[PDB]
Amino acid sequence: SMNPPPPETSNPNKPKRQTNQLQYLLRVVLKTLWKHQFAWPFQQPVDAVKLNLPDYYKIIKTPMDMGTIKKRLENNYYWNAQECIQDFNTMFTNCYIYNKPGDDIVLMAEALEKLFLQKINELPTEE
Ligand SMILES: Cc1cnc(Nc2ccc(C(=O)NC3CCN(C)CC3)c(F)c2)nc1Nc1ccc(Cl)c(NS(=O)(=O)C(C)(C)C)c1
Repeated sequence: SMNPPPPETSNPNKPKRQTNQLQYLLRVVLKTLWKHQFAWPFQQPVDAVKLNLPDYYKIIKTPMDMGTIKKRLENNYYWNAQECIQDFNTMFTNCYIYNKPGDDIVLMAEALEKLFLQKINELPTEE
């Protein structure tokens, strides 16, 4: 069962900004999670064909991954920090929705989420 196109990462007509909070989301939050030993399953859209998960995009209707987030941050795609924070939370939630408690993929997401929460706890006040 086929893969959908990836989430949008480019849109010239979308209003967008670089803010100090969005800079922190790239330089601290994304960079910290990306380098982690458990990042790799989350570094690109789920290939439900290669993984033989024909139900994946039937259950997960708002897919998100760090590859997409990375491109959005590098392209300054976002208007505000909350939009990016929502993408991270969608990614984590999607993992917990699709999978079973205690599964390896869930343990991996939980480790990344713990770090995510620690970093966003120190999100700087907007300049
Ligand atoms: C972001 C994300 C969210 N959820 C799931 N879930 C999921 C859940 C399950 C199967 C699975 O391999 N199911 C069976 C295996 C036996 N077959 C005969 C039928 C399919 C599956 F590959 C992925 N993956 C994600 N990404 C992801 C990307 C690459 C890989 Cl290689 C994996 N595989 S994983 O989860 O087994 C591992 C990381 C612990 C090795 C996962």
